[PDB]
Amino acid sequence: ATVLLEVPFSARGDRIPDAVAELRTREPIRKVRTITGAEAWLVSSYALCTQVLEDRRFSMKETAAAGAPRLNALTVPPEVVNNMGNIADAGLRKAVMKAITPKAPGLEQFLRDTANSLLDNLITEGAPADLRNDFADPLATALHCKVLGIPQEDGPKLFRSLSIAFMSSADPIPAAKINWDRDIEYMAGILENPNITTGLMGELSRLRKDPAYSHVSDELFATIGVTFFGAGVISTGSFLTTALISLIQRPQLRNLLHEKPELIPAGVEELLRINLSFADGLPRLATADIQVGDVLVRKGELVLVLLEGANFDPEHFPNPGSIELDRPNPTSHLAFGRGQHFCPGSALGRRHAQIGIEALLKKMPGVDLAVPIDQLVWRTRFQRRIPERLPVLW
Ligand code: HEM
Ligand SMILES: O=C1N[C@@H](Cc2ccc(O)cc2)C(=O)N[C@H]1Cc1ccc(O)cc1
Ligand SMILES: [C-]#N
Repeated sequence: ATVLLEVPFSARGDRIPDAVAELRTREPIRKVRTITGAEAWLVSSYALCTQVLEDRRFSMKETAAAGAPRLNALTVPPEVVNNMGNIADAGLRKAVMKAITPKAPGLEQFLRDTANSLLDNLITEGAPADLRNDFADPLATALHCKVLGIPQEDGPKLFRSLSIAFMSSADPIPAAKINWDRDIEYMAGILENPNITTGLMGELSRLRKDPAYSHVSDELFATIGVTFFGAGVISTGSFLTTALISLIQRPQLRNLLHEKPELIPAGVEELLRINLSFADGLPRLATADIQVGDVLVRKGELVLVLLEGANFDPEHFPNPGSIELDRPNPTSHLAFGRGQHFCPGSALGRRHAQIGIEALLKKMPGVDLAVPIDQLVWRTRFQRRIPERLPVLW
């Protein structure tokens, strides 16, 4: 006898398990056990993943309810699971979105300058270099300090909360609350700091004193800073890191993009499609009985939307494992989700990766792994799949 299939399948972000395609073909919605011991429905086909994400009766907010089956333990206050809903209800969605656009004046130039400086420092120190800790993550951290309007020198300490904040744990994490409370206190101080007049926090600081927003709590304003820093930095840094691995292992694509950088956006879009950076399915709690494929999901049950299930589905993306730059449906992947909770940072995340890759290909055209790929150490029990170090030479 065997136990119920357990999720997640593998923390490795450099290859998709063969089990995904078998599940998708045989049982594209099927019962699994999460790290907490709860049962859940794992959805792995494009059609069913999109169905769940487009039906608000599969609720993100309700995953935080006491007594619900859990994918993992909360690392934020339960109300923050509904963060974007709270932002929208406060009338702040448009202002937040405008602050985090990659098109802000001078932003793209700042990111290129930062990428080029990071790379120059690695070249000066000499191979091997660690492209995660000394390139992708610092680039993400610098980008988000600039977007938020906060001092660059405050970035590293905020970043160091993230190895705990984005854990995927069976049990509550005491360090997560320590860091959360401290980071909230930091953002609350930023809102009171007269030097902070630009970026997202500069705009929230002004809206906070605007009578049209007098209802909104200081709690929400500080929470926006902590959450957009954390989600943005973890996702952009982790995506760029694993995209760099995908690129390094494809020297002909690396060369094609180096020779024709105008194809970088189409390349990044395919790297997004094939990306394994999300370590768990996206969770939703059913608020009604809802038929999904062959399964009547029952009110109160947990559903997990496996992004690589959808994104490697051959019925939607023929030859799904291949990077094809001329697909008819190129942004139709689920790397940024779909529906009510579609990523508000999608444009910033695309541009971060495009600029990072453009800079790396110009400065390090001969970039290659400096260790055999199996030697990468994949972080476990975390909400992203990332190598602890990414050693390269050039
Ligand atoms: C390559 C980079 C990124 C990727 C792959 C990514 C991926 C995702 C995905 C898949 C979701 C949907 C979550 C769900 O439906 O449960 C999401 C939502 C979200 N993302 Fe990102 N994201 C990226 C960058 C960013 C950035 C740069 C920011 C902010 C600065 C950000 C902030 C958020 C927030 C706040 C949500 C919740 C939206 C809501 O609940 O309506 N993300 N992201
Ligand atoms: O739970 C949330 N928490 C924050 C994201 C977040 C999670 C942890 C943390 O320490 C900071 C931010 C949110 O904005 N909405 C929700 C949903 C979410 C989760 C992860 C993620 O990457 C994006 C969204
Ligand atoms: C987005 N995290």
